[PDB]
Amino acid sequence: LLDGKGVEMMRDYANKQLIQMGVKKPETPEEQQWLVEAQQAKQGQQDPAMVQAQGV
Amino acid sequence: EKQVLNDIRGRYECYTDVGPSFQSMKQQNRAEILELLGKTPQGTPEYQLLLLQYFT
Amino acid sequence: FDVVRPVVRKLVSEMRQNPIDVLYRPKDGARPDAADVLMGMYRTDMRHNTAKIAVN
Repeated sequence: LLDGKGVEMMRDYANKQLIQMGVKKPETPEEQQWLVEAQQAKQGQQDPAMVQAQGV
Repeated sequence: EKQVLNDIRGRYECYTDVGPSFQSMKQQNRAEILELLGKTPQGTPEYQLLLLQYFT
Repeated sequence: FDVVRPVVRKLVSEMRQNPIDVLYRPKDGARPDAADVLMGMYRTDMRHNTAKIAVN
């Protein structure tokens, strides 16, 4: 999309969303630690059913 | 005391098209946000665009 | 006994309900917000009554 002010924010949000799921290849280092934080969030995910099963 | 503008030769960075007549940039941004809102289904981007419409 | 004037009035009304204005878009490979300043300036100094009257 073209650039105004709000649509700039929406395009930045779409940028971050596309980078964070690994679909895009980051070029600018901002996207680089965006992907880094996405990977950190992915590695720190766990579901209650798995934990209960492991406890059993 | 006369100020002389200094414009670099990197000036023709945008081309000309034809669109609806708007009295200000804010009106154009509002129209673009409304146009995007009319095609986005009621998910998370719909909420984003509604908040962006209340923005401007 | 005029019979052409209603047609002229209808055509003028039809063209009046559909305003057309310039729209600057960034060139290919240019920054996505390359045309924001120029568009803002154009909307600033073309919103007056003289421009609309001249176009009409």
